[PDB]
Amino acid sequence: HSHGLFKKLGIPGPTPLPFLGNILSYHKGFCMFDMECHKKYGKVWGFYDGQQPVLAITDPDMIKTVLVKECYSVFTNRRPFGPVGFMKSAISIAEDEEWKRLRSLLSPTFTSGKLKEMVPIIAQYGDVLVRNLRREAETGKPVTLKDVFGAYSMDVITSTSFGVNIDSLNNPQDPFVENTKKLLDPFFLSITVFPFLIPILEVLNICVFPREVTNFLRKSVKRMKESQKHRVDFLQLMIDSQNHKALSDLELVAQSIIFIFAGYETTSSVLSFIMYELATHPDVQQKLQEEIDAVLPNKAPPTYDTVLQMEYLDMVVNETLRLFPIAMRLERVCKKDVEINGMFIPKGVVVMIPSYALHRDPKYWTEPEKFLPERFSKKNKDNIDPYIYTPFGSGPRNCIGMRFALMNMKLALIRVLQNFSFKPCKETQIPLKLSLGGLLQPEKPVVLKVESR
Amino acid sequence: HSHGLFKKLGIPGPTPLPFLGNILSYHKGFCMFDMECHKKYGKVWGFYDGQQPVLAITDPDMIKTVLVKECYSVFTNRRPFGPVGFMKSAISIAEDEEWKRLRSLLSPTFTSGKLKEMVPIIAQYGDVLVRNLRREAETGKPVTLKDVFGAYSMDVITSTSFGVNIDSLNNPQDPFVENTKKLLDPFFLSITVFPFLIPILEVLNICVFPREVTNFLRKSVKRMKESQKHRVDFLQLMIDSQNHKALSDLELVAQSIIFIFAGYETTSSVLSFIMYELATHPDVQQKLQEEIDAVLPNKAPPTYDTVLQMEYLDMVVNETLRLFPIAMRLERVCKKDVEINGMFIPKGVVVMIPSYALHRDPKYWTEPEKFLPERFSKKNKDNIDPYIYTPFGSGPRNCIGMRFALMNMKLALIRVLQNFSFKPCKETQIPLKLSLGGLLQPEKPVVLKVESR
Ligand SMILES: C[C@]12CC[C@H]3[C@@H]([C@H](C/C=C\C[C@@H]4CC5=CC(=O)CC[C@]5(C)[C@H]5CC[C@]6(C)[C@@H](O)CC[C@H]6[C@H]45)CC4=CC(=O)CC[C@@]43C)[C@@H]1CC[C@@H]2O
Ligand SMILES: C[C@]12CC[C@H]3[C@@H]([C@H](C/C=C\C[C@@H]4CC5=CC(=O)CC[C@]5(C)[C@H]5CC[C@]6(C)[C@@H](O)CC[C@H]6[C@H]45)CC4=CC(=O)CC[C@@]43C)[C@@H]1CC[C@@H]2O
Ligand code: HEM
Ligand code: HEM
Repeated sequence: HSHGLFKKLGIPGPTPLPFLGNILSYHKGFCMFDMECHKKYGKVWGFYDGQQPVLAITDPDMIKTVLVKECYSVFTNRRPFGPVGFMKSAISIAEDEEWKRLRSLLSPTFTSGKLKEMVPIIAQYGDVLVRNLRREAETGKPVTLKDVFGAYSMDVITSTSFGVNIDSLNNPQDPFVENTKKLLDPFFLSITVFPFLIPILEVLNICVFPREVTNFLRKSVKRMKESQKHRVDFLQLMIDSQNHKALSDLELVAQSIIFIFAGYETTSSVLSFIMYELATHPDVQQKLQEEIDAVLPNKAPPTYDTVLQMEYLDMVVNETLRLFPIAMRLERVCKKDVEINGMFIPKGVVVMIPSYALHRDPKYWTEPEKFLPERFSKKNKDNIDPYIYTPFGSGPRNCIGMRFALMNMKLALIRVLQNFSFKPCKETQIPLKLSLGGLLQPEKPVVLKVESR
Repeated sequence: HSHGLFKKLGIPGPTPLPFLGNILSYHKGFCMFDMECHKKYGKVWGFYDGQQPVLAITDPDMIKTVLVKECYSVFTNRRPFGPVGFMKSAISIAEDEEWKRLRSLLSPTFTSGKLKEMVPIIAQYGDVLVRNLRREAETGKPVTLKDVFGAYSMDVITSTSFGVNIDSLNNPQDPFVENTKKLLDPFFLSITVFPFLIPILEVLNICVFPREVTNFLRKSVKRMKESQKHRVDFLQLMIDSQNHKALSDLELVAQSIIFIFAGYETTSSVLSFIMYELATHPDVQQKLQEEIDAVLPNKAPPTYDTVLQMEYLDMVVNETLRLFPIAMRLERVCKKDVEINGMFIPKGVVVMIPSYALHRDPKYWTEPEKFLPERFSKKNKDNIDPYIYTPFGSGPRNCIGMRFALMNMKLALIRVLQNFSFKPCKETQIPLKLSLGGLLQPEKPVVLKVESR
């Protein structure tokens, strides 16, 4: 019973209940609990996720030492997570010399050279979504964004794997779309109060990934493994290293699964938050629709170079990620006893960075609740501390697919705004009350109208 | 998660926390939590010991139906308790047709005829304690009551087994006194919030009775089993039925162990509460010392008949048990769906009777906090509801050794008050603040002076 660790180091925090800790404070979500703890205890505080002590830091120098400086030596892995089954070899779940091995073997797959060659591949499903998006513009019915974007994000992330060319929104039955789309609840709440039951669930072969499909995705990838014109994509640029070194056949499959759990919901959710802001702020939607027509006249198809050229588009993507950081938190496990930026961090304490709260702190942001894309203009690019705004993390273990996610979301935003306009509807929850659950989602699916240009 | 069972039946109670329930309210002990719930919700209320719902009843008709009337059909066993190892065959822990079997096979061992023949046996250790009690009367030092009474209660309960004749207070080293005297804490608090971990502890052969001595007490009883003048005692009157019917060799050993865990601390603790009241109320000690000298002149040795003759002695024993009911609670497990005295009791709910709170309810008792032995005079014997004052329980599953415990405690009180007087000391906690733990004990051991007559 080590619930007195934060009163021992003189670090303030809410009163933890026995065994439970401060998990009852999650009744308002992580975000509201992070904002209240920030406006109460200040720069550094602590709490307990059961018996797990979590130290929160908000100083830019302290965040840099944890994320960048002493990352390899001290803060290398995130908090343990189980049960995983055979999926502990995933890079986002791997630890130590297995992770840095996997990090290097998968780093060249996210190179701008490899990314410029993926432009014609993922540009073939933007017009696919436009065809499916025109279906509901003439119907006159409001459109759920997570369903149209989810199909596009699926057809993009699958074509970058090997890949497969499906029309997910028009084909909701092939044995590869529904098989995949199975991607603070009664289960995850118990494994935090009872982390000692995790080794039990592993010997029972129970996993958070239902292994009714993973073994399919094993021998469907083993079928698509080996059994001209084979070009840039994830599985190919991972199979070249298949023939510290080499990637097991099962390890490479785990990295293919983690990329789908990586790109699918994260791309579609952020795209949903972007179209909500463009609807609730039609002035931003018009100024963006004019920079697209300027860089790309005549509804020209976008290229790799023309996307980096649009600056007001990157300002819209960055300002939406500030209001809706889908990561919410950034966590690192303290390996040994260190003293960073003044204070001493004991061994085994999870260091957490409240990304959602810092993105709405009035000390760094003017009108925090407002959606002001001008916050990221070249006139204002420098008034932003890089260690306060981290929607993709920072340091050696940041988002490995940041350049892919930004290019994939922007390419969809361009060809969608080239043909469609967005004016809010009645069912539109305004202001959008965020999901009080355990992941940054809309409480009710973002349902908006869709019109044609 | 069935924490909404009491709001479902319209039964009031404190708000239960998830998984924990109302166990945090035990921070003031069971008694203070029972008194507060009685003066708040009234006749019937409920709470949760983790996921276990507990319905408390206080109506005399409702208590009679649970304890007496529908006892065999519905309320037969107490709440499950583990881990026990081989000790689940104990009568206090046995259930159903195994208990009623064990209840009948052990009932004749507590017969008044068998009890009158135990008078000369246990009267040989009263003078043993007087010899050891005189040692500290001349020393001039205060005496801890639980140590002198504990040795007497040990020398009595062991001589009634087979038995063994030791001088426990003067011989604290023989391989039978210290071997036995091993008789809301970090362990029991966890098995109430985690009752699902009890089957785990059983397959590991872990037991609440440390089996470093139980197997000794197995083959030390197996040694004393079979390997003229053999007369009335527990093991002999249980070995006659050894040669539904018959008592396994291991079952009979379990009943011998449960009797030591039955008589030892219960007899010594109540005897400690009695001498505290006689000290804090010297007027009661004088009137009792005069009835003993009247029934037993010349310091005559007590007999079976002369103990039942002393009425003011039984009034002192009964009034002390009211202020200090060592059982505190009486619990029964509901077997099926029944509707007793109006309300419907669902299957699986533990029915609890707050014995401590009812013994201090001003609705039945005048000056509840006062020690008034005249409450049990023949002039006042009838103003007491028999289902409100139950220090030995009531019904088919009440205290099987009530007649033995009353006779054993009174015989000690007689020959002690015949030779010694008691005047309180400085270290004497006045008023005696009861132990806030998980069993009715003194917070600090009752340390009083001892003088000779
Ligand atoms: C950006 C990212 C999604 C968000 C992830 C981030 C990466 C994930 C960390 C552990 C993986 C665990 C298994 C997993 C695999 C997947 O691939 C789908 C999502 C899940 C199920 C995770 C979902 C959140 C869980 C349940 C946490 O509560 C503890 C355990 C986490 C799950 C680091 C992380 C740490 C945080 O603390 C906030 C959320 C983020 C930022 C993902 C890497 C690519 C993916 O796009
Ligand atoms: C009067 C009695 C002592 C008091 C007992 C009563 C009889 C015991 C019930 C279950 C036995 C469990 C194993 C046990 C064996 C022993 O023999 C020593 C004490 C222990 C360790 C018990 C101690 C209290 C425990 C830990 C409870 O918290 C749940 C589990 C109980 C233990 C019924 C009971 C029910 C109550 O709810 C209040 C207390 C009482 C009245 C005893 C029968 C003889 C003995 O003299
Ligand atoms: C809007 C889209 C995305 C956002 C906002 C995002 C953000 C993040 C963040 C905040 C982290 C954690 C950084 C840290 O802990 O310091 C992360 C890690 C990671 N991301 Fe993303 N991501 C996105 C899309 C993607 C995509 C498209 C992929 C893969 C195709 C991907 C794969 C990963 C992986 C594998 C990790 C873990 C890397 C490691 O642990 O070494 N993410 N991402
Ligand atoms: C001051 C002394 C004692 C008191 C106040 C006392 C009180 C009690 C109480 C209240 C119960 C539970 C009744 C119920 O649940 O309805 C009980 C049960 C029991 N007592 Fe005692 N007791 C005492 C001494 C003894 C002694 C000396 C023995 C044995 C030698 C003993 C053996 C038992 C057993 C075996 C049970 C359980 C019976 C069953 O479950 O069927 N007790 N007692």
